[PDB]
Amino acid sequence: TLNGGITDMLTELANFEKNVSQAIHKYNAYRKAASVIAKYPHKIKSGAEAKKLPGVGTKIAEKIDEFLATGKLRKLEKIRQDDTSSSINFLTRVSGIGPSAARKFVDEGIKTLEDLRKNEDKLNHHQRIGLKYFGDFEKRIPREEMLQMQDIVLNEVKKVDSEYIATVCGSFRRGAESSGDMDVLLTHPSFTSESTKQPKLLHQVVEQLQKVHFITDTLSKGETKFMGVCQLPSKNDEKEYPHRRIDIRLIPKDQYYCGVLYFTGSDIFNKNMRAHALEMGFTINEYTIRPLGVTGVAGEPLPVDSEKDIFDYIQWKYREPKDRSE
DNA sequence: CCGAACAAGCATCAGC
DNA sequence: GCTGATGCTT
DNA sequence: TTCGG
Ligand SMILES: Nc1nc2c(ncn2[C@H]2C[C@H](O)[C@@H](COP(=O)(O)OP(=O)(O)[C@H](F)P(=O)(O)O)O2)c(=O)[nH]1
Ligand SMILES: [Cl-]
Ligand SMILES: [Cl-]
Ligand SMILES: [Cl-]
Ligand SMILES: [Mg+2]
Ligand code: NA
Ligand code: NA
Ligand code: NA
Repeated sequence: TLNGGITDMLTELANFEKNVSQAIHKYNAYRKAASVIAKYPHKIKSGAEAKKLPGVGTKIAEKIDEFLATGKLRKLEKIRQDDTSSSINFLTRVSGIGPSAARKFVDEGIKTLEDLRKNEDKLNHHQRIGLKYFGDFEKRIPREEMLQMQDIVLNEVKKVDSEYIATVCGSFRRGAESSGDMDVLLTHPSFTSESTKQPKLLHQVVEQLQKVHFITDTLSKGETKFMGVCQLPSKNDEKEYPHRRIDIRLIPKDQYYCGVLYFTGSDIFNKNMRAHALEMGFTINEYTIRPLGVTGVAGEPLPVDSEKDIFDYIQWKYREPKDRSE
């Protein structure tokens, strides 16, 4: 982390604009700049040097000059002093509490972890579970635990139906030594873009992982997206593992390669890649890549039989998962 | 100077 | 009930 | 907040 000081500052700024200002474009601006600086292979010596990077403009450049001279940013130090900003920012760290609910809670004087705990009746289901495991969800997952969780998920999915295919994606598939959560892509041959032959395809998997006490809680759940909580089982007299966020996405089997591209990320990589696709004349989502007309209407899906087909279409060299950690 | 800035599933609410 | 917009999250 | 045209 050559420029860890600068990238923390920018991330803290991005969080401020998102949670407090509700200014999504400033937030994306700071996050993109933090990501382009994180991969820049030199120790930045001036904001002018940084401004050579795309995504670093005038305003971020002078902020980087301030930080390099003084080690601090006055704007951030003030935001830290402000109670309402500190409280809104804190509350948004509970899963299911966003900037709107956080500001509304603060209006009602709900302002701290203890405030939340004494007001659970005021939370929806998701927020209640986010508060429940608030400490656990901020711990990272060593890759060695991701490997145990993977082995549980793939083996339980195998017992439901041998034709399911479960792929762990996210930072794990990018080779990260620790992950914030576990992301599981699910396919089954009965579910394609053309037909859904079996019902409750995701349900059955959720139910099987609940019954072996791997999945502990549910945050949200539909026919194709499960968001919930899991916990590794511990040995006799060992202390429990933390609970962990798990996301499961059932994708049409014929659309796996778009699905695994989407779910491997990163989120910023996805944004950068889908943006460039537009410039090249395509739109990419988790299902398809399609040409755009002159009007701006998506045409029919183009054929895809590997991740790299998608890169080819928009004329990018293939980048292995490991190199998509923007 | 001005428009664009990735794409979408689920929970929840308002309005009919 | 349904539709559509918003919040929140991936 | 930054970029491209
Ligand atoms: N197009 C688009 N895709 C998004 C977005 N947010 C998450 N994704 C994608 C890609 C992720 O890696 C993936 C999982 O979402 P994630 O929040 O688990 O991200 P991640 O890459 O796994 C993190 F590094 P970690 O989980 O380890 O803290 O889903 C988004 O805003 N737009
Ligand atoms: Cl904005
Ligand atoms: Cl600072
Ligand atoms: Cl599509
Ligand atoms: Mg993840
Ligand atoms: Na720049
Ligand atoms: Na939150
Ligand atoms: Na996730």
